[PDB]
Amino acid sequence: EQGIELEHIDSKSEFAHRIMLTNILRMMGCVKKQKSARGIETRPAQVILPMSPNHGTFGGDGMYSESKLSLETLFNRWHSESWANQLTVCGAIIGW
Amino acid sequence: QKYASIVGVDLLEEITKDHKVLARQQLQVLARYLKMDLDNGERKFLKEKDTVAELQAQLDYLNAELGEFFVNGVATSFSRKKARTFDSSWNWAKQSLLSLYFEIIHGVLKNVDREVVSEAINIMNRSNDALIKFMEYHISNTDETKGENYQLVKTLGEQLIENCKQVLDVDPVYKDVAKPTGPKTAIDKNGNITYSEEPREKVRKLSQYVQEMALGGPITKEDVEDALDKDSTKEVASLPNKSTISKTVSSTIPRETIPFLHLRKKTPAGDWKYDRQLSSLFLDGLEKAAFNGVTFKDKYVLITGAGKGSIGAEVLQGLLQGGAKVVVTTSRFSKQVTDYYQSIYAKYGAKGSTLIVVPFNQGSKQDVEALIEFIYDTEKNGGLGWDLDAIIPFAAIPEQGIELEHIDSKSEFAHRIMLTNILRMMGCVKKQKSARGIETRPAQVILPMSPNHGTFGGDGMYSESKLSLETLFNRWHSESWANQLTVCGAIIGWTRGTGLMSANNIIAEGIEKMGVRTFSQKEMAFNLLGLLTPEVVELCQKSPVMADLNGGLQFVPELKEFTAKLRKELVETSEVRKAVSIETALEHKVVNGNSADAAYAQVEIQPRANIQLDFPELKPYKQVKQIAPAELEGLLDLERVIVVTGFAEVGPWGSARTRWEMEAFGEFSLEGCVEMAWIMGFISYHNGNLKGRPYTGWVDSKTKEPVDDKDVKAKYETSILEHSGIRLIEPELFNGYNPEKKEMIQEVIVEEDLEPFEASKETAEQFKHQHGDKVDIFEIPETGEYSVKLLKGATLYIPKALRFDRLVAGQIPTGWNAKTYGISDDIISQVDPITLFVLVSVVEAFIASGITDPYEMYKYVHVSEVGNCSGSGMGGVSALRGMFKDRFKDEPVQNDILQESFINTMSAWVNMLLISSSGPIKTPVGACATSVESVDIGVETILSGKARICIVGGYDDFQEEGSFEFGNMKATSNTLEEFEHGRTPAEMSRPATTTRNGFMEAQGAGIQIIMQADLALKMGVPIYGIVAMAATATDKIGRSVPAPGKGILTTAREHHSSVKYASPNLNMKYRKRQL
Amino acid sequence: YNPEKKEMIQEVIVEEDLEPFEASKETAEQFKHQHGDKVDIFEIPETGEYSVKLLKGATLYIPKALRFDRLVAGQIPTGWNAKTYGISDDIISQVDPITLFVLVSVVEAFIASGITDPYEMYKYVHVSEVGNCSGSGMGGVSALRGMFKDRFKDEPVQNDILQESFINTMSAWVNMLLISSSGPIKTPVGACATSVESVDIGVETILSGKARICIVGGYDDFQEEGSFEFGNMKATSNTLEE
Amino acid sequence: ASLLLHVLVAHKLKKSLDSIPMSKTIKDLVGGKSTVQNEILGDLGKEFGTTPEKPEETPLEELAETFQDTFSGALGKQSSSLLSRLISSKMPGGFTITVARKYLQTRWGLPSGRQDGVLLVALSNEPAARLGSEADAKAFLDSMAQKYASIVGVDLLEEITKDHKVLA
Amino acid sequence: RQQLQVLARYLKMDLDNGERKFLKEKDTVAELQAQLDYLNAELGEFFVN
Amino acid sequence: DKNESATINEMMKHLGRSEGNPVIGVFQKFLTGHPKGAAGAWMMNGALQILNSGIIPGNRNADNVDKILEQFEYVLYPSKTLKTDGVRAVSITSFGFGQKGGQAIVVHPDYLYGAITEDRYNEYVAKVSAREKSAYKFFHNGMIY
Repeated sequence: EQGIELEHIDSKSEFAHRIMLTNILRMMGCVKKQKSARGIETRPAQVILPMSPNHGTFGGDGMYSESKLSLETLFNRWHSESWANQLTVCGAIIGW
Repeated sequence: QKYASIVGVDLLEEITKDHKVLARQQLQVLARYLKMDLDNGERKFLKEKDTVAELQAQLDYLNAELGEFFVNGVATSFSRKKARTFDSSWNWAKQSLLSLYFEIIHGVLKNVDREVVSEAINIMNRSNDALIKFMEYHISNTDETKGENYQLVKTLGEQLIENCKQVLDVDPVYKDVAKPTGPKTAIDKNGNITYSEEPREKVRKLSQYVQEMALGGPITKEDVEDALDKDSTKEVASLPNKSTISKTVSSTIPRETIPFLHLRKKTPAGDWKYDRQLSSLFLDGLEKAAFNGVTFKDKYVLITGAGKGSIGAEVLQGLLQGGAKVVVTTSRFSKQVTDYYQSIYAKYGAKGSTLIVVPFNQGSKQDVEALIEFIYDTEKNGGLGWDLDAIIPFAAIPEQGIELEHIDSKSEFAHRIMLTNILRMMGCVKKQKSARGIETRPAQVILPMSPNHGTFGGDGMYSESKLSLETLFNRWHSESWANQLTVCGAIIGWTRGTGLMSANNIIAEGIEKMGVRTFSQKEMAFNLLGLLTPEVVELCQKSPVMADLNGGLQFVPELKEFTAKLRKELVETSEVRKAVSIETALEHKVVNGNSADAAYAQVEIQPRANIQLDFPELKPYKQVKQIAPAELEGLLDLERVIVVTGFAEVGPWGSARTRWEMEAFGEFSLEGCVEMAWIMGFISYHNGNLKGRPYTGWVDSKTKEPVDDKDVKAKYETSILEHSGIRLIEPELFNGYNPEKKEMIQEVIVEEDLEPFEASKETAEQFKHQHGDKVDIFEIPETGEYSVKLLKGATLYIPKALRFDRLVAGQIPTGWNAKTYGISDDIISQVDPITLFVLVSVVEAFIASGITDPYEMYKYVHVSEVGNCSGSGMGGVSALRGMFKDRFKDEPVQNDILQESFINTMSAWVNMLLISSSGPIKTPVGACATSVESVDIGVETILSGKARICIVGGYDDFQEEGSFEFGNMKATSNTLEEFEHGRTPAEMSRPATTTRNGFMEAQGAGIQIIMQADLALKMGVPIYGIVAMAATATDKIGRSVPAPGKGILTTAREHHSSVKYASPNLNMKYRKRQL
Repeated sequence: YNPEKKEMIQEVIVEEDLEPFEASKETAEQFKHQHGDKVDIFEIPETGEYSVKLLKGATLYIPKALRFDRLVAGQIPTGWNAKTYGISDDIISQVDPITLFVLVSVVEAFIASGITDPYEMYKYVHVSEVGNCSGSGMGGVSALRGMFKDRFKDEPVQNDILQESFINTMSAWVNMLLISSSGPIKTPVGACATSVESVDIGVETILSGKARICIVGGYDDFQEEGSFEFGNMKATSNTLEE
Repeated sequence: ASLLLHVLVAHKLKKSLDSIPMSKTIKDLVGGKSTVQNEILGDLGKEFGTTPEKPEETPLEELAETFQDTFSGALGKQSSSLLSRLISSKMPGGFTITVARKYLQTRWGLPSGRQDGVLLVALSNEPAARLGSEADAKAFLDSMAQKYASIVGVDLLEEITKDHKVLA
Repeated sequence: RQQLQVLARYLKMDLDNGERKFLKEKDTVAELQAQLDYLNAELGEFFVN
Repeated sequence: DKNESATINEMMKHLGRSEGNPVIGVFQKFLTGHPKGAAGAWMMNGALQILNSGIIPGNRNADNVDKILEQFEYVLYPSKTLKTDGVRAVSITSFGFGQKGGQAIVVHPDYLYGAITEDRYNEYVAKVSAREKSAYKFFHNGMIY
């Protein structure tokens, strides 16, 4: 999504936000449920979250900011929450 | 079987199939003669279908992919008509003033209270050269001698009159005075785990607070003493007096030392760190905002998330105090929601202040491409005509207990509430600015962030919701909306009472020990309001900012279990003492036995309903011979003085004893919750025995299962109010009236004739005298009763329903049978309903006069001196329905019907049932003033001499004969166009209202016994009141009905031609000497 | 009104259905809200206005005549138009007939008092001292006929109808046409003594001081809504047995 | 537009098409009984939809021109109901709206728009009672058509059966 | 057209059921759709498709 | 509501009501409706519920009054109840079709008993108390059965 500034934000972005964020979550919240059952708690899944520092620095990328910026809270949770023994994070930061 | 009891006299197919098929065959071949498909009536029915399955197959993919929460919660909740403006500051200011003029002298508020000030400012903030006059008279005319309180206000209000005078020509402010309060977790030895928010002591103010906000705390390290709680009357003059400063408390900031309220600043690295200077003037505005207060005049604001008992309200309570012009929203549009949002304005809204309540769900795109439109639009298009100078989207939904694998719609819905709609929101004002070219009045934005990003556990998608908001900076430079929107990222910490942390409310006291502060919402209110300060407003109109209103709860580390513990201890320290306390008590019961401890199970009495008559109170001759002039003695001919002696009523709120309650108190006692249950057929009485056991008290009436007058309110109060007062009309009170199926009529013509019938030999002939050249009556020789077929060219009368709009009115409380009151079944079966409404009204009135054997009157008076002078408007309409509409309809109407349709019938049944009065007896009909008119004659009648006693009142009913007639006159409020205004039944009656659209018709009575005065005295009756004047008036001949005018002003006729030489007749003394 | 063909009503049931018709698209739906499980509305595709056949088991409302007995009364002299007296055609087309009977009665009364510009009264008296204290019995029955019986009948009744059905309407048209009097103004209804009652108040009203002048009287009309009702009460002389 | 506007201002005032002049304003035509100003306003709204903010003063032709700007050969809901009630109450048995349109297009040759115009013109000359036979119906239709033309200006073997009987 | 209908009575054979279906199949559709387009309005054809 | 309120202004604009002595708009109809001909009582009853109580109700359905009513500086339009130190008089006024309007008013009884002598008052007093009781009795015997 390029050329999209604020007032031009509509579905195509509301769709992406859901591609990256609200489905990766529901994705990862959909392997544990397949681990917790079978009791797997020593072979967890390392996760590789492609972040990037371009948080508003660039202009019209659409909702690429609070998409990949609302992923660094996969840490604030990995302690708070219960899936730590099954998923683990390697937040990546891809550059140029 | 009945006839036999009364008399005694007890007591193959294939022939067809063929006989069908040819029909089944001649059927189809005919169609060919007309080419008439008999299947098209199904193919439609199938293509209507195949299109459905797929129509649905789409529809359920969604509910499968998205979720029923999303879909059912992404609904539209906005109209340009469900709005509610609020601008009558110039009145409320006079509602609230008095409320002090009384709450004081009723010793409800003392000089040592913190709201008089919270009030006065909300008054002074609303100042007017009249408002002033409103009080000067209310003060200058106060008799302080009556009591200290009468001095407590005759004294201070004089500070107001001047305080409010200074401010006159000023702009108003938000000066909070709330006692900032601290948390307090308490547990007793039985697990009485209880929270209280008590008055802090170090900091009994905001100035004191903002300081300790400045001084940081031990870990954040890397006076004007006056009469708040002592004598607010002196704080009065301290409000306009601008207590200035040079000892800027922002200089109280140590080095290496962070305060509790700091803003931030970015480095070329990519981070945000504590500036000092930048974050040092946010606070001077605050301290300034506290000794002098901030204004918000000329602002124009939007805010969302304001549920009562939350945080987006205390901002409002402020904004209103500033001079704002504000938009609030709700997804819970209702009545209680508004009276809340109404009370605010009537207490906080100040000069120019303006709020607008609206329904709203921030999960609906189409609901935000629609609102701001409704703002950035004109009052011709129905718009609002405003521009926005700030924004505040605090609205959200709870999600708790949700970990990862439990993430589904309800969150995917929230993410969209906060993020993907605030964006689309803000990307939907610019589009309304860019067009109109506004680029110097941009909109400051207030993004509620919070550092709880994964620190807590199961908050759901509250992380990348509010964390994907700090990139409203990475854009404000990149993108183009900088000249129109600007950010004030806020960071709300640990507040208390809100539905986000109240569960956690019981460890606040525990955290502060770590050198931290937890705010009341009213405290966190002070902050973001101080974040609108005209100082900042530039600071963002240059570069975005961020405000860390966290007390330091980013330092105290590993907070998650740090907190998990603080409470996981309480439960133990609490639960155990619920266990120990009981077993020890239990222990104590086996060695000692409850034999001796049973007496300690004390006897606790439930109260019981003791209705009363509301007789006046009689104070000694002193209090009264004093209150009035001593010159009155022997100066009045009482025979010529009138008085009221009793009264009663009937309505949709029952009698006059209970209506009062819902009239003044808004809700019932039990003395009115049972009375208004005895007269709806909810309960009954019983003495004797049931279950064999003697019950003696109230009871159900459908079950007879006993009850007490305590389990009543909780048991019935609901249905009552659902079946009492104004409502949606209930048919069975009106023998079939369904305003949505209004049975009506049409005179069609017929074009062919069959479906003969065979009626009567005398109906079959009334048809010929009417239908001639027409129906052939053609006796059927066998039985002997004629036959009829109408003819090919006759007339008919065919029905309809005519879905009709006006469908509300003050239906009397559903369940009202006179039987309850002492009436037979013969009368009711004979008489017009309305007349019931009257008889009851009378008895209850005599009841109210120490009178229950009307015959008693005749001991002191002569029967020739007891008049009625009552009457109705339309009257008896239930009978007129019986003559014009019913008899037409072949119906078995009774025959005395028309001695009841009249209006002298109902004041007659009375005498034909109670009084035995005396002949020429009047009966006014002034459609809507018939009840004063009744009183004018009712007096002249008396002091003429015709009667020592009279009866006065009014009565009328509601049926489809009357309302509909009132409809096309466009007088009664429609109902549909009250639904699209999102109004509710119980608020359509809108007196003195800006959006008033009409009125509602009720049904019942109301009466009054009036008498000579001297009589009542030697008669021993309750004198409730007096009638010194009564009148009626009119322009000229019956010329045009539906419009009123001056007529009454003539009750003020007087010749002011020369008022210099006083008219001594007004000075009693003069009038006494002559006597 | 033909007392020997008194148009009346009967709610028969139908047992088979035909003679369809094709009305309005909005009558054809008021029928369904009323007649449900019933008439099939079945648009006619060509013209665009629906069709109807009722059904085999519906209700009807069918007329009669009911030769009725009481068929005499003091009909005003046949040929009485207020026009003769100085009245417009708008009023008459708006107002209940009975009210005509009143206005004429007033003028002729002032006529009888050396009074033809009522406004004159106001030379000696104050407008706040000119009352009416008149009124009728049933009153306005010609309108009530318009609400309960007529509207039922698909008829183009007017809409101000009910500001005339009342009984304060006729002492008002008066002030709305002659007097320009003064506010709280009484309106007795004693069915058959309303014209003394009118006089009792009419005096007390006066020697109280409310008014130096008043107006008193009575008025009412005759229609099949009233007589018939008076019939089964067996009060009016029958005619046949006369 | 002027035609429908006058027809609606008359059917609510019970006057003739000429009895109400398009030059006067409704405030004066109402005669003062304001209980009809609101009714006429609501009728015009249901028929036209958009009118000046305060039409109490705008002349008849004044609002009629704005209507012609707005209205586009639209019969409307109010006018449709009026025509339906006219063809139901005062119309010979069997003479529905369809039969009337056909008789107007056949015995007088007027198009669908001309048919609507003739119907609206008849709405003014409302028959005080139900025409009995199709003859009086055709007569009233022809008269209203002559009126519409004056107001607008647009003037203008068997043995197959006998057998088809005998079997019956 | 007449002998047609009277026959039906001999068999009690509705000639309209072949339409009422055709209408209830319909009213259910409009609403079925009215739902379906709220979405495309609120969400968007990109999302949905 | 617009013309029922102007007039009040004049009749106080004409009788010398002290600027700053408005009279408090009671609207007993938001609850009930318009009882066509019954109104004057419903509001003539309230008046006495009021007189002896000391209370004043308010339109608990008054969102926002009309600006144009601000020129009526001799009146208020409440929406919340109001206990008082005491009322002394009240005004009822009805405006119905046909122009037969109306205005009744009221005084507080206690402005009466000062017209008479002590012995007659306290004599009246007792003669009432009895009533209330005998009335209390009836009201309940009847209310039950």
